[PDB]
Amino acid sequence: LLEKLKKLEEDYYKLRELYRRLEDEKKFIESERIRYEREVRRLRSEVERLRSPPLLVGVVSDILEDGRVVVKSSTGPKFVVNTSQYINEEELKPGARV
Amino acid sequence: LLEKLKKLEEDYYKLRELYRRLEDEKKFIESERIRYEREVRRLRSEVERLRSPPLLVGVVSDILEDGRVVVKSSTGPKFVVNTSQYINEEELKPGARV
Repeated sequence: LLEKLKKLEEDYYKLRELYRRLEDEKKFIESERIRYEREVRRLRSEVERLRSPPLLVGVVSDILEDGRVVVKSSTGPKFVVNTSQYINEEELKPGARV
Repeated sequence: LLEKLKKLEEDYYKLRELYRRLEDEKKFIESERIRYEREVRRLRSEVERLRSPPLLVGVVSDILEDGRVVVKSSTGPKFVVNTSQYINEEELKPGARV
């Protein structure tokens, strides 16, 4: 009928507007993704500066559960340095090269 | 009447759909956004802690009544160092590794 066609016209109209705002929102989201993509390549490069030399072999002295590792360096001195998600401390042991 | 409402109902019904198609294409870009957000946070946090100065290990060989503590360094030589307030020199005695 006449009533039924008025129910659907308004329904599409409201849904139309909803998606319309959302299409701009997600265009803007894209701009945000370029900003974060760049940050990932930068922050990874800092990691790759670590993977580059100057590098120094130290051999693990003991492992602490406070979230630190005592490493006896081959230079001489032992030092306490924090853990990372670029290692496992399971794999670390007294006498583990690192 | 029925025909009049129908023409308008078609144009909106068409525009509805068109926005919903672009919304799908962009939905992957947003998924990438959220993904890269995590990769941004993770990388920066771990590189910061590792970049932070490494902390040398010492062993208290002696202690002064002047409120300084004489710490034999893991390099080899001995130094006279100042106590904090995190750690007080009555939380320490000779042989406490610090």
